[PDB]
Amino acid sequence: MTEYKLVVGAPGGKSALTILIQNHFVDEYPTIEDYRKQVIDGETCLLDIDTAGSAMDQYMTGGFLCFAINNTSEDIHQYREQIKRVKDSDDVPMVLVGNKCDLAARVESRQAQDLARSYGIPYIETSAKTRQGVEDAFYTLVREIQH
Amino acid sequence: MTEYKLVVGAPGGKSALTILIQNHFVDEYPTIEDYRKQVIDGETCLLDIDTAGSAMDQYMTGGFLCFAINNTSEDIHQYREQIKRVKDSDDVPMVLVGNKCDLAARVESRQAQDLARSYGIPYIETSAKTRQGVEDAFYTLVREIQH
Ligand SMILES: C[C@@H](OP(=O)(O)OP(=O)(O)OP(=O)(O)OC[C@H]1O[C@@H](n2cnc3c(=O)[nH]c(N)nc32)[C@H](O)[C@@H]1O)c1ccccc1[N+](=O)[O-]
Ligand SMILES: C[C@@H](OP(=O)(O)OP(=O)(O)OP(=O)(O)OC[C@H]1O[C@@H](n2cnc3c(=O)[nH]c(N)nc32)[C@H](O)[C@@H]1O)c1ccccc1[N+](=O)[O-]
Ligand SMILES: [Mg+2]
Ligand SMILES: [Mg+2]
Repeated sequence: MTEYKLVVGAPGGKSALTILIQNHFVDEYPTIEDYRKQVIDGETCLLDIDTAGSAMDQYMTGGFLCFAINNTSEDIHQYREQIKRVKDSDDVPMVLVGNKCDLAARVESRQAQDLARSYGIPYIETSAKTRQGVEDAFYTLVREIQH
Repeated sequence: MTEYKLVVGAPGGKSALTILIQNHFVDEYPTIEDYRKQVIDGETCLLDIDTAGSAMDQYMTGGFLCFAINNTSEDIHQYREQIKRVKDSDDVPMVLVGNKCDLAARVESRQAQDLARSYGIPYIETSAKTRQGVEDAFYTLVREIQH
């Protein structure tokens, strides 16, 4: 079976979201080679999923998941350009995820969606406490991988 | 505010899915100009949504939602080509939805995803009884409208 190998960004909830496999919210503190899960729109697939926040180029075999909106975590741009180095390609399947859209004092969503447009990818807001958007990420990245 | 004007296909649950606005399942029998709803990934939008199953060209102002998998409802192809006549365009924001993926004796999902690829759009399976996929449709069509 097809292997949906897809988590990246700055330091500050990349884990929590992936913690889809665990259906529960970590407020706790593992972040290095860290998941597998057995359908999406009726196609039966496995996933290989979490990076921490130099050369470990090594791992980006990869779709990319790639900030949490109370933090103007500029840093996405960086990630995205390091992958265009290794991957060597101006299009690689990918989702811009704004996490922690639950919280009050926050990044106004437009900003992002206009960068999103400027890379030409998904932009999906998301929240591992409330679940709101957890899987919306993952599952639109798969469907990408038309690629 | 931006107006997310998006339901189409053959006769045989286009309504039920739209019935997002009503969060409940119709097994009952209205199908002609039939919804509005006030966020998606943190962008605050309204929707204007249901067609029945000649010239009423009139309505496809439109994103297109466009079969229910126990019915080999061939008919998507037709829809999709009538819109490339009116809309005049080989790319128009759009989601291929396989509805009623709940049911037992069913269209094998691959088939579709390979047509999907062959048009270059989303293909999302979906189910208004179980909710599974209701909003997955709607909300990925919006994000399309990068267009
Ligand atoms: C070491 C490095 O760790 P890191 O691995 O770079 O950090 P992660 O990106 O994995 O982030 P993690 O999933 O550990 O969650 C971080 C914190 O934000 C909270 N959080 C995550 N998602 C949400 C959400 O949607 N809502 C809310 N309200 N909070 C959320 C978590 O519960 C947690 O307290 C790291 C670097 C800098 C700062 C922290 C940090 N860390 O791991 O704590
Ligand atoms: C007149 C024309 O009507 P139509 O408007 O072309 O038909 P719709 O596409 O709007 O279809 P509708 O939403 O009315 O649902 C049709 C039937 O399939 C069921 N259904 C819809 N979604 C699901 C689902 O995900 N799961 C299950 N198990 N069943 C589902 C409904 O509960 C209902 O009994 C029409 C044409 C032909 C046949 C029927 C038909 N009709 O309206 O009944
Ligand atoms: Mg971590
Ligand atoms: Mg109807």
